[PDB]
Amino acid sequence: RVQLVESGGGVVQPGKSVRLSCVVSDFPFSKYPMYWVRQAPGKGLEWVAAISGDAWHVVYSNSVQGRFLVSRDNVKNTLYLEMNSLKIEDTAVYRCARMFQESGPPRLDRWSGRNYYYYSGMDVWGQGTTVTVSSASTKGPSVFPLAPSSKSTSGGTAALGCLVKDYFPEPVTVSWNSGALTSGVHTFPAVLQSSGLYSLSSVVTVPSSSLGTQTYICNVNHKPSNTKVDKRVEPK
Amino acid sequence: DIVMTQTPLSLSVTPGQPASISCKSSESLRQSNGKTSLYWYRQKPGQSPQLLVFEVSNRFSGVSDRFVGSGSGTDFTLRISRVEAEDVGFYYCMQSKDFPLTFGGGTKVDLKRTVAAPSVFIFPPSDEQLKSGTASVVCLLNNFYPREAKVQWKVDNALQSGNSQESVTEQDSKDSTYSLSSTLTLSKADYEKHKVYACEVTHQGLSSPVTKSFNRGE
Repeated sequence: RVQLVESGGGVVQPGKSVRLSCVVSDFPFSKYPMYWVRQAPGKGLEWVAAISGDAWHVVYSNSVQGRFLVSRDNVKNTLYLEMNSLKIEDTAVYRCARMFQESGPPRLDRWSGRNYYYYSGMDVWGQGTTVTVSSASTKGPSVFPLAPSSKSTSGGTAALGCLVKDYFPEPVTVSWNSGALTSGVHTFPAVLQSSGLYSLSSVVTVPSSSLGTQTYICNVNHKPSNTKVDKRVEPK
Repeated sequence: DIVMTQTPLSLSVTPGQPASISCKSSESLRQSNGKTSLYWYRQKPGQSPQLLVFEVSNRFSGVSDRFVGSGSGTDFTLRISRVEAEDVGFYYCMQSKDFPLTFGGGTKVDLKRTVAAPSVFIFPPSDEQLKSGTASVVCLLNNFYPREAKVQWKVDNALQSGNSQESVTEQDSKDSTYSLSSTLTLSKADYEKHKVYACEVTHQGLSSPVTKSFNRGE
């Protein structure tokens, strides 16, 4: 029943600031050191910051030191990450995590086993909150057909699709024929282009004999630009 | 920093079969208190990481004894004695001996199946796009296994660099295959400069690399 819930993520211009929160439940918060760890799109985990149970000791990764500030409120059982001077490379899902065991302030007295705060591995992680740092402006996608042809047909099966190009920010949703057609559909992960705009493709394979007897429409929804496109894909 | 070197980078497993992932640290993770600060996490697609094993060899509550962690100093292993199909995903080691906390590069575990060659399709840019001033050419590799594939673009036989991007679907839950899309992007002016657009595909399911191509305007 231990749970961590992050919030505060969003789309941010480089150089600007954002504050993340992590509200926790079902454990004595002040007894636990807490962590922030991030995960860039398609990448591994990267530790960002740590704070002792009593908030007297903090540590940062080299990549964020001087830009981020970790703090906690032991009255409200909330952990914070203030993210300043944001860079594009800060784009990531940010997760709160709890040290797997309690650990308190050092005893510089009555023993000498450690004169520093002790940190160990995390057990529970939150679902995370996404921070996307970009100079891009909101932009609706262009939806281009990937037309079926001889170059996409073999043995009575044709491939066709849509290219959902040049949009910002994520996400877009794509379906075929109002979501009724899912068999043979592959919708690929979006890629971020050098322009700073995303692009993604969705394809489907169907009988080539059906190209004249069946309508294939890709339904594209990009909520941030309020764009809804229903693109009919036909042989050229 | 303590650097974590995790191997292998990818592992295809047969269900019911054992599996081993290794982690080497750039220095000893043994602490003064006698514990060794090495942790194993798993992350399924779309999910947050979950702790499997703490301090080298201790299973986190709820984790079955299929998972066995071993090692000391700089050398560690996580073994799955029998592999079930639900174990697919990314596994990461982590150390907390010193700051920064550091993770291994990860191991992607997928399900092994028989080799399946990709069906390869090519798509010229639409007239609509050309009107806007850019041309995207798309190559689709459909339903293949294993994941390892090489896709290169040739334009009038000239190898393309720096103007393509690809992405790949998650392993299919029904047939265990992958699909991949590669997009070559050029300005309209550049697209109009050349004639033949070709996608060259190398995959172990294919006896020789396959090339799909078209002539611009046809």
